[PDB]
Amino acid sequence: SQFLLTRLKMSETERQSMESERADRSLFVQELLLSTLVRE
Amino acid sequence: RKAAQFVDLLGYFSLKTPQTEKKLKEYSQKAVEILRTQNHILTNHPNSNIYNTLSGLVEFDGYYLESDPCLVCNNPEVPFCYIKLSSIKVDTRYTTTQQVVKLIGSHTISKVTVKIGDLKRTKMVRTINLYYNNRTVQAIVELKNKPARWHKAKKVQLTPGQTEVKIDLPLPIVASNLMIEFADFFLCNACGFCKYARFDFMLYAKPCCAVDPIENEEDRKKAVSNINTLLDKADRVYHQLMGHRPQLENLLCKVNEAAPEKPTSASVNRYILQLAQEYCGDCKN
Amino acid sequence: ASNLMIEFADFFLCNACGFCKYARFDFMLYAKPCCAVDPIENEEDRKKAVSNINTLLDKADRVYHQLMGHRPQLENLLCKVNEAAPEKPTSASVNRYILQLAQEYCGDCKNSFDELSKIIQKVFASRKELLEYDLQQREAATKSPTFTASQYRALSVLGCGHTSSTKCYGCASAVTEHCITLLRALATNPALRHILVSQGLIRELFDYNLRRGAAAMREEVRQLMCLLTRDNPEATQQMNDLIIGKVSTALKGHWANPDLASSLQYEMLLLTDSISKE
Ligand SMILES: [Zn+2]
Repeated sequence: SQFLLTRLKMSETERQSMESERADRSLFVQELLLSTLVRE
Repeated sequence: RKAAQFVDLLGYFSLKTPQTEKKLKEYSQKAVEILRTQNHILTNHPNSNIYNTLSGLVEFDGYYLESDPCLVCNNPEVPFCYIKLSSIKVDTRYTTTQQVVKLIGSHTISKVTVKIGDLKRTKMVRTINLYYNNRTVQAIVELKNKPARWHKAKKVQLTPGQTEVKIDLPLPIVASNLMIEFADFFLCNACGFCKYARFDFMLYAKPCCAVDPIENEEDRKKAVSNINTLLDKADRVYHQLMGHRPQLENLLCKVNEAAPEKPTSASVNRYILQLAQEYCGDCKN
Repeated sequence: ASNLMIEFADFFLCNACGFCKYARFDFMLYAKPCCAVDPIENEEDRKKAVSNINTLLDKADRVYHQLMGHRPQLENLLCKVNEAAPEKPTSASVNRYILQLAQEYCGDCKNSFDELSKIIQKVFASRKELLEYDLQQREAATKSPTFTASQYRALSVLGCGHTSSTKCYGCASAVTEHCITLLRALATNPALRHILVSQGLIRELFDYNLRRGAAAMREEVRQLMCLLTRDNPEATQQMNDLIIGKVSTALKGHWANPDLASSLQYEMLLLTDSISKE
């Protein structure tokens, strides 16, 4: 616990932004996966 | 493995100090160069194949197939322990007011806790003197001679009625034979029985590797002869150790094939068990 | 048999304890355990057989589920073993994950498999008895069509218990062993050897059977591959091309992965065996 290097926070607005970005990334991956199942 | 704190401080200071780009480039180059050199050493080591194969099969602490034994890896940090004197005692002789003891070998003694039981009001000890020496002798009566061959360690005075006393040594002493003297107020000369009280001894010690000191010329000659004998024994043991490698490589070659064998601690592959017995059993010893 | 009786017809025993003063009798049998059930003679016996078979099926289902529940733990242990991470601590100094794998497979799966096999054998015997009784009753009712010798065996219960399961690992292994033995026998004819090498057998043996099976099977496959190229320059060139290609491909990435360099033992053994035969 005395090692200094082992010890080498986020606000709320950026938390909302991160959650929204996670949402759009999920939607994009969903549509990308749907695109590979289309009929040929 | 001794340089954990050094690299900790080096990383911290390099991270906290603002520096020019040239210094940063030099530092990164040094780090990457050391890493590359160590990786190259690892991948071409003669024992690298054996260790790499053994790592995933057996559980072993150290590397016991090294030509030159490493002083760093051979010398771990041994801690002190509480040892009772009688467990390491070999030969003992008592006199009217002293006690002389010899141990199995050398020891690095730090503290001595002395306990007293079945004491009587008739007579008790007021001053205890401790003596030590690191000269190995075969007969206690030979070392019984008082003045010349002893060193003063500590003098402790006791309040009347004391039962336990803590003889602390500011500097740990490397000793092989010990002596306790009752300076101020008893013991049987033949058997050492004491009717006034019963004394028990404890030590805060750990095993130590040391030899007798040299004071004159015949001692130097004895040291040279002893070192020659030790070198011969070490050479024999080293050859016996290095003789194990062909069998280990044969077993590794057989294990690599992984051929199924028909017949739960006994249901492991026989070659894996032989590998474990050969490495962790004999090479370790 | 399940119960036995011995009668002294022509010439004694205590009615309560069975002590005999005239002589002392001791018995030995040349026997072995047998899986059989009571015969069926009437209808309540059939009902009892049906109930017993239902109970046995339920027990077998429970044991089967308990057996198949072991697979996830086995695959987790296999995944952990494949990493081969060194662990710090002579029969106890072997890697703990290997000990756990041995205990899980040879200790518990074996017991579950044995219990399942016992229950399956009992169920099979009960089914055979029930089907025989049904056939006899149907014949008795019909008696109030000639069959040839082979048709009788086909219809009767004689031809019922000698067929292997379709998805069986051990049986497929045995069939591969028989195929290797037969092909080794066939290859001793030069014309058959040429036809076999024209079929493309060398690549199939090189890619599949070099590393699979017991050690004896592996050596036999090596011997067959050597024999297939006994006096054929084209087959020898093909085998040499396969060996050289594999060794070069492995040696290219040997530096970044040593298992590539240490998994060439069978190719080099094949080369040694081919060269050693003049
Ligand atoms: Zn089968």
